[PDB]
Amino acid sequence: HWGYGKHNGPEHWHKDFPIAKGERQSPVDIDTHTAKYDPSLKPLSVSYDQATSLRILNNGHAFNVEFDDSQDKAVLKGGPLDGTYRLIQFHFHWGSLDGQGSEHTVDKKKYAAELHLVHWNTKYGDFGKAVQQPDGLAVLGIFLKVGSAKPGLQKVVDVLDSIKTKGKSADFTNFDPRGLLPESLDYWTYPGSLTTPPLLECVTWIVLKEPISVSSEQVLKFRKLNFNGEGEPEELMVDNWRPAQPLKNRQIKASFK
Ligand SMILES: CCCCCOc1ccc(S(N)(=O)=O)cc1
Ligand code: NA
Ligand code: NA
Ligand SMILES: [Zn+2]
Repeated sequence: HWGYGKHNGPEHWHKDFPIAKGERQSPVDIDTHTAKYDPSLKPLSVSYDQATSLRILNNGHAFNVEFDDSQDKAVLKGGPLDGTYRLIQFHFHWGSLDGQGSEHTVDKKKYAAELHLVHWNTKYGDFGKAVQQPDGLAVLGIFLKVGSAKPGLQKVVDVLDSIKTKGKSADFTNFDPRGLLPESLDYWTYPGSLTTPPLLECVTWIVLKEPISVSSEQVLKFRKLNFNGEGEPEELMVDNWRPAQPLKNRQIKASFK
């Protein structure tokens, strides 16, 4: 099965997922000087006040915080999007060291980690149908740098001990994802893909310019998770990021001048 090791990592994925070499793969490097300000881009509308988190799961690749997406509660609208996208889960990618971990890069800069808030287009009815469409998903990406602690992240950090290994989950209700945002909703946007297998080309990427700060202690706890299941040899869950992919025939557009 695919993973992030030398034997099964990003260089191998194309053998079982040939779209890995497709025309709109993610992540990409964001070249800030050539991303063009688009004054027709609308402000992002993030409506998370009614979000219903349910559970946190170590899936062997990251941890996912899952939401009740059986109704229009937490939704993303506006920005580059047409119509309404429902939040289904968030997760992170991070490094073994503070100098790497993000998937997107900014003028080749790697951040310590990257948060992905995953949403699906309600006009397709379910996430499974949305991932059969080129406009099925919208992922809001937020960079993490190491500095002061992020108070809204600490509830996540403090549950990780209970989901150390692949396949473990824990009840995780009443978590407010508004506590993970930065102040500004300035963003870059481009058409891309899932960054893990199956690498499907369904995503409108919306990457916020402003990183959130997290403390060294917070990200260190991410790095104590395990890729392996219980009873198996311990493999620290670190460096679960895909490198930047060729931009090909795409443009990145900035919401801000
Ligand atoms: C039909 C596949 C469902 C399982 C995979 O779902 C994903 C995978 C990657 C991302 S990401 N890193 O691009 O945000 C978001 C959702
Ligand atoms: Na451009
Ligand atoms: Na419901
Ligand atoms: Zn992701």
